[PDB]
Amino acid sequence: LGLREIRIHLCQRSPGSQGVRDFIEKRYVELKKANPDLPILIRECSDVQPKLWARYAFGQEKNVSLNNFSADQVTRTLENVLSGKA
Amino acid sequence: SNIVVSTRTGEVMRILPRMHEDINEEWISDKTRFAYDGLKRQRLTQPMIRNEKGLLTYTTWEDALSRVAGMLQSFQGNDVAAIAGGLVDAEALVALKDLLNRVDSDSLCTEEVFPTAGAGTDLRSNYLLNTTIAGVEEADVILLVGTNPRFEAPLFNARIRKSWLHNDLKVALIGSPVDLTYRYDHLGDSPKILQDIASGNHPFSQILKEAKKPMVVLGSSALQRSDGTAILAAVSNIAQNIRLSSGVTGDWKVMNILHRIASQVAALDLGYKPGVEAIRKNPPKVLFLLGADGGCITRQDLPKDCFIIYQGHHGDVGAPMADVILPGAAYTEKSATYVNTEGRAQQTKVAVTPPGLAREDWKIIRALSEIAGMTLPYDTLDQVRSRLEEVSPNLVRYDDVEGANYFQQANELSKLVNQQLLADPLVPPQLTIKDFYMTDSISRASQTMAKCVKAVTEGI
Amino acid sequence: GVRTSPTGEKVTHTGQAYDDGDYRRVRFSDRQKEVNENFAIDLIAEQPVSEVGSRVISCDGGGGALGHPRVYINLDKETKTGTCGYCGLQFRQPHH
Amino acid sequence: LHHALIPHGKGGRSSVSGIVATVFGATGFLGRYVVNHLGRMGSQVIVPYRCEPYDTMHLRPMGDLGQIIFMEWNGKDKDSIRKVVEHSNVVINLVGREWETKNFDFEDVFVKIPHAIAQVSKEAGVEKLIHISHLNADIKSPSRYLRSKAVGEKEVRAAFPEATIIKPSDIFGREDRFLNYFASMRLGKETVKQPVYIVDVSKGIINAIKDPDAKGKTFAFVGPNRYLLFDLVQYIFAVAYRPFTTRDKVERVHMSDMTLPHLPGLEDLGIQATPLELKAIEVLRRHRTVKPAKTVN
Amino acid sequence: TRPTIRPRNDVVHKQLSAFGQYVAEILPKYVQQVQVSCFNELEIFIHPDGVIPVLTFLRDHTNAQFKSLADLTAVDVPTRQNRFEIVYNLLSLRFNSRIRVKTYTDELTPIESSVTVYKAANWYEREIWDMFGVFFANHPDLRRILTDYGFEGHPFRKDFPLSGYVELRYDDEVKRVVAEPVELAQEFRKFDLNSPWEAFPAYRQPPE
Amino acid sequence: QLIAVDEKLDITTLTGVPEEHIKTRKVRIFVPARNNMQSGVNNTKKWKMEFDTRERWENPLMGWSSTADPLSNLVLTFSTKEDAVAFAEKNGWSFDVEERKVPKPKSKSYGANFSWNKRTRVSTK
Amino acid sequence: GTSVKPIFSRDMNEAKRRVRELYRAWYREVPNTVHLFQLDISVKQGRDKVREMFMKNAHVTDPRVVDLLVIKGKMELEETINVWKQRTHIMRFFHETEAPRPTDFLSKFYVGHDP
Ligand SMILES: NC(=O)C1=CN([C@@H]2O[C@H](COP(=O)(O)OP(=O)(O)OC[C@H]3O[C@@H](n4cnc5c(N)ncnc54)[C@H](OP(=O)(O)O)[C@@H]3O)[C@@H](O)[C@H]2O)C=CC1
Ligand SMILES: [Zn+2]
Repeated sequence: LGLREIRIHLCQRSPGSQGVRDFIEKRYVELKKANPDLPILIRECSDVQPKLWARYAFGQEKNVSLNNFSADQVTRTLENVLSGKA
Repeated sequence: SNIVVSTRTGEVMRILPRMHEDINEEWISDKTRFAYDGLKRQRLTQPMIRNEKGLLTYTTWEDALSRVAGMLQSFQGNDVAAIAGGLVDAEALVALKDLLNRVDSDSLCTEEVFPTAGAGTDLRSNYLLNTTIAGVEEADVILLVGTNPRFEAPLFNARIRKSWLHNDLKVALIGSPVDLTYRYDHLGDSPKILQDIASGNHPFSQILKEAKKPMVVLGSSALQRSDGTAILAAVSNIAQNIRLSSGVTGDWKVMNILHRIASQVAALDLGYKPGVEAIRKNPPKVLFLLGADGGCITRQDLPKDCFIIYQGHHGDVGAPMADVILPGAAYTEKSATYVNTEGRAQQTKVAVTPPGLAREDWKIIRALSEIAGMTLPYDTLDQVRSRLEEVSPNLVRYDDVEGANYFQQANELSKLVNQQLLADPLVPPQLTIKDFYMTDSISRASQTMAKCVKAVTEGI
Repeated sequence: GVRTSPTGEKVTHTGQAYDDGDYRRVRFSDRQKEVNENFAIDLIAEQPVSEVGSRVISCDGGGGALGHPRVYINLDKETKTGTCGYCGLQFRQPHH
Repeated sequence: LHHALIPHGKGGRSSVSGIVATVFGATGFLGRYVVNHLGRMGSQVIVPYRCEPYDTMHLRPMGDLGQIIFMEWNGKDKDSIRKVVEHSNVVINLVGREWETKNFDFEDVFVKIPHAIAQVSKEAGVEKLIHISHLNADIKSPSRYLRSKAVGEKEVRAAFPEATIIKPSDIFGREDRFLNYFASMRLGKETVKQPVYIVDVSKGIINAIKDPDAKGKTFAFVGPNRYLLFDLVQYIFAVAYRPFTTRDKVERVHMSDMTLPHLPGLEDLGIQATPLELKAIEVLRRHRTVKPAKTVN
Repeated sequence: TRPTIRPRNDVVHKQLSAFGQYVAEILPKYVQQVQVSCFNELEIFIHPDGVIPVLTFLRDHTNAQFKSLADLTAVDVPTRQNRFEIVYNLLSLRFNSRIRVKTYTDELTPIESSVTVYKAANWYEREIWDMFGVFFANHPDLRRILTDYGFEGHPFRKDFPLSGYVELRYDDEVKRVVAEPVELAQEFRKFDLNSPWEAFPAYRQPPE
Repeated sequence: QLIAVDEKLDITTLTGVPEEHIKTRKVRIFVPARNNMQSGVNNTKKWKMEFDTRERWENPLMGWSSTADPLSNLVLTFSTKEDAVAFAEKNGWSFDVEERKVPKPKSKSYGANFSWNKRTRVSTK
Repeated sequence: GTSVKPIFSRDMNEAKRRVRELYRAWYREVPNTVHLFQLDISVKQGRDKVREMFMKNAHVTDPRVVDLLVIKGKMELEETINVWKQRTHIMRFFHETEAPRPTDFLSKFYVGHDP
């Protein structure tokens, strides 16, 4: 049940990743202060919809699409993942 | 650097440079050219275990894999750990990461140290040569901090020399006054010079202010010491002052870090923990040595009857202290992915097959996972690279160097901790040419490198 | 200069000999191993160094067109002797 | 593992399997199949022969260049056995004779020669030894053939404690004596036979060589189906389209095959024994110019 | 020129050019190109649909009457969309002249058989089918002529390996000759002989 | 007289290639790099297709180099990248394509050797 | 577009009709081939081999490829019927002398580097 790491894959120029870019640029630093020991890996896609990965205990992984999401939408997704609530 | 491997009748004959304008142009270093002699000596060809006398003896693949799998099933979580060497590909790295994650182990470490404070490896630009090798030709001022580019990155230093010769580039260094084959300004040796420059008292701060394309390079050797976090914070402060004063020139990416080993950037991209502090803080009972020959962890740092598995291609400092030896493949014997100090992913090709019973590294890890019941989803190289794309999608873009710059976020996150700098001069590990030839297991097993060391030590 | 391996087999001029644990020695059981008894390195070592009072001389291996391509050897260096890269013959200026 | 003995290739004619096998009695019926199976996968085979070379000529195309080596020997001299088994890691004993000669009776063939071979192989450092005896071999057998087989098995086990003992039962094949002996007659109802195919026995020997844990085990190689001799001979004559060896062989064919449930068989070596019906036509087509026999199990 | 250089023959060159123009004018439906080489060889490039008409005209016309089919073969060029080119070499005894007709096809497009024009083409088209896999329509009996029975593949294709895929040996267990995947005791040594410093400037290609 | 069928070309079932030499192979489509031992560029004009390297072992007799794959010496030449890609696709081969590397144009000036105030001035010639 | 010249079949239905005719001919010929070549296999296993050879090409969706395969199979049948083949050519379809190659990952890992 314990979350291990979070991976955020956003494309550098695609308009589908505009919300994720805005989210990162505005509040990734605050999210990182809130979770100083949680690794949040930010990587870049190419011609692929934005995606968010969460790794749990014993190698369990789940992914959610962040395509066309605003900064608030991906934010709420991250609090949903971090708190464990669906 | 791109190379051409000449083979005949299944034997590597020589190494030739392959032209790539952005990385090495037409040249390779002497070590790159002549260290292939070490691929024919001190090679690991068969699986090995310990007999009743405590000595290493030959065994089959099945027996060694079962012996490792039993110990893997016996322990879980924090009791299992892995250390990756300087010549490990992304395929083996992701394979080992997945295998230890199925055990609920996150103590995946590299021998090379990078400060994890603040952003750490979360932002890719925090540990990359953001200006790129080709970008040196556009800079007007470059500052080197705690590094010896001549021996740590010979082609990067060659590019700097070319820019100095043709573009009238201005070069300054903080550290030991090493010979760089071009004139530079020796600002000094103490790390407090970084703080003085960031504050604004040093005239080189104003020199950087007037520069249209300033560039600041910090070597990982300077990060290997205990002041790595503080040194990185000081260099980031200098870069932030440059950005705030001179304004936004554009996508110039002043901040830079020069890496020394070929496996560091890929491991950091995959989520490996830089340094070996986690192992010392939480000693394991099962330890994986994926080509780790740095001597960072010995049996004195481990609990009694710790189980050590060494996987690699050469018999070196990491082999004799292991309980099970798994013979792997060298870079010339596999199609493997490596990411350079620029963040550019490149793949090798098979020139010859591994000798004896040696196997591909990711294949060894996948077979071990199947033996232990924790079978991994991938079965072929394409599926391994699909997994790599799942973890870090930039690892399958095989010539892309472009990437997002997150300097502001990392700089802001680096202001949390305020570790102090020590009063110890910056001394790069390679100080003269004699320290350049012997760096890795392949180089240490090369007779040509030994001849070069003997010649530079005493000359005729 | 044929030497004998500790196993007992003759060591050829290329220096190779099957190891003690090598199964490939079984091919020589009830038979013999061909080794050429004339070692070229020793035979060319027995040749005396030619004395010539010229700074540069040529060697073609003897016999004219029946030898090797004609090459010129410099003899300015007194520490060593000039050696033909084809035939192995040695040449030297009359020092003192 | 002696790098030169590290397997390479894809298990073909010019591959390397890491097996250096000395096959005593390779000039016989089972020997040709054993050598063929060893040589098709690229192994080094030493063929020791006491017979004229012309009679060994048929073994030459069974391996690649240099992979089959012939050496003279005789069972009464230990030096020849030594020089033949110096460099081998596998020694296979296939020496046997169904009749006695003025120079060799059953004792020399089945006790003295196997014991000498086992002792010499042990002294030479051979890793594996596979010895062939009979299924119906026992100390109190009426026939001297099976008594000698049992004594030789005991002596082989004594000299080579890690030897693999294989006990087939009435091997049938193209050159097999058993199918041919019955069809060349051109009693029953109380004796029972369980013949085994030649290729099955050869593959069992090869797999026992491959098997790491089959070191000191004893195997019994028997066929799938168990037949009464009268019905088996009737089936033989039906397949051959025909109207329906001094004292020892008639006694051996008059006594019923034993059952060894505790002894591991061909199924433990990953081999499905082939029924006699599939190969009987192959064996007996040449005896000419469909109603398989009933089995008891 | 000098006595080490092959002499030219302008009269034959002009005659071949004139006859190529003549043939191209008479059959504009199929003729795509006409060429005359420096060593006086005339080539006519035609559409595949015109194999029978062009060959019949060249055999039967009073001014051509190419009554002999010297050779018929194929050339494999993998870089072209139409992989194979079919080459017809004809001889005219009446006028002591030779002509060449080229067409093209791929793996799946059949070429009309010319056995009605030349009876000699029967075995040549069979050989082309065996070596390249080019199917000829309305052939009297098209089948392999050179390869072994049951042989798979077409060896004269560029992408066919030199030593093939299977090799033969005698097996004593089955008492017959069997086929097994090829395994070389010594691999064929590939030699890189092509040198840089281009040799013939007259054939230099545009750098695109 | 014309089918007008819409389907990608596939001739794997007609080439006679064994099953395990189609799906497990990885061809490389590339322009060969210039041999840096020489300055000639005539060997970097065309596109090449080559197969992945397989095992080579030592023959127990003669110590020769033995192989078990038939495609170890097969190299194809193509005019363009698209031709090679089409040929690889229609033959059912998985391929990797490498973009052509061209030496970028450079500024050469013999007069820069004898420079009045720049570092390009040579110390010898 | 994509207009191509037919070989024998304009569409897939008549291509499958030719496939079925070839299958009928091979199925009829199997017992005669088994008897005439003195094969040690049974008629059932010969027909199973014919079915397997037909099923290896079940993925083809191009009528031209299908009718070329039919042409090749008809050449194969002509070779078999006229006794141009010998017993070795017929028996080459069964690969009796080839040792089986295991499919799983562990076996391939143990035997060598070949995937
Ligand atoms: N029905 C069967 O065949 C089964 C066989 N038995 C046993 O299995 C083994 C193989 O049987 P099989 O192949 O059929 O018998 P074979 O008669 O066909 O072959 C016997 C082999 O042993 C050699 N040999 C025999 N006597 C001597 C000797 N005095 N000195 C040296 N070599 C000798 C022969 O060489 P040469 O040609 O010179 O005579 C020959 O190579 C034998 O041990 C047999 O007893 C097991 C159950 C039954
Ligand atoms: Zn000379």
